[PDB]
Amino acid sequence: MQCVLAKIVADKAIWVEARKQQQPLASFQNEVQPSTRHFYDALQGARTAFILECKKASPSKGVIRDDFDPARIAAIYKHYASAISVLTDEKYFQGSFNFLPIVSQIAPQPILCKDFIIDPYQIYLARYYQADACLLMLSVLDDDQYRQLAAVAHSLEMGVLTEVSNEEEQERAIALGAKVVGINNRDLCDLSIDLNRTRELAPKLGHNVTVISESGINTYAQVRELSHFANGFLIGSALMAHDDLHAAVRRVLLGENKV
Ligand SMILES: O=C(O)c1ccccc1NC[C@@H](O)[C@H](O)[C@H](O)COP(=O)(O)O
Repeated sequence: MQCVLAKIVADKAIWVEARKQQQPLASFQNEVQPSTRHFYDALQGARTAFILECKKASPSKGVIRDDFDPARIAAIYKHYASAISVLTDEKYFQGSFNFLPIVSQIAPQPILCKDFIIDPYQIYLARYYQADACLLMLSVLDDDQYRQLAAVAHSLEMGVLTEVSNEEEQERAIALGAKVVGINNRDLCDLSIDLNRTRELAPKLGHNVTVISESGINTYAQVRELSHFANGFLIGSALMAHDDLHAAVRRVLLGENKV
């Protein structure tokens, strides 16, 4: 039919309205204080940085965590994460803006709102729920849109994870002087995965640009090999797909449990 990300944005627009009508910016605007946490800093260092994600379901795998509970998840993700990602999209990943606060309190790491942001309202909306940073996608926006949204987040003391999926987007994120570039291994059109994208698009990125490899990381071996190309990883399913969540972090992130 058509790209999956395409369908998603359609619904994201129809979603903000059904909520902009309900909870307009004015009904909370000048009441959202900047973020008292630093996303950008949290990902700095020579040590592999981890962005653990709380996700319940996805277009690619359906329902992942049959028994979701953003409370118990952050209770574990907090002992290891550099940052914690939270899908705030209900229709596709069964996420919810309320999960953000639920975590920002149980976990001290900067919270990242993982959603398809196409409206400044959304940024204002997440900051309201304690979202310490947001995700802007160069495959869903264009320079002007990005600058706009980029400026907005940088107003509320919020970090910006810039997602690139190809060389053109990479070159763009560079021209835009993006500070944290997330390279997505998943082709959001057909939902196919290729970890070489990380290998391909990171070498050029130069310093003062933290590279985060996102999606498809299933094993520790992959973490270890790809740590040669990226500064960090954003891992969702490899963790959410297991009941014993702590044992999962040991296997996948620490190459523990002796495999
Ligand atoms: O994961 C999906 O199936 C999907 C589908 C369409 C659009 C975006 C998608 N992923 C959202 C994205 O934020 C992913 O959750 C993270 O990059 C982590 O993925 P994971 O480690 O779970 O493979």
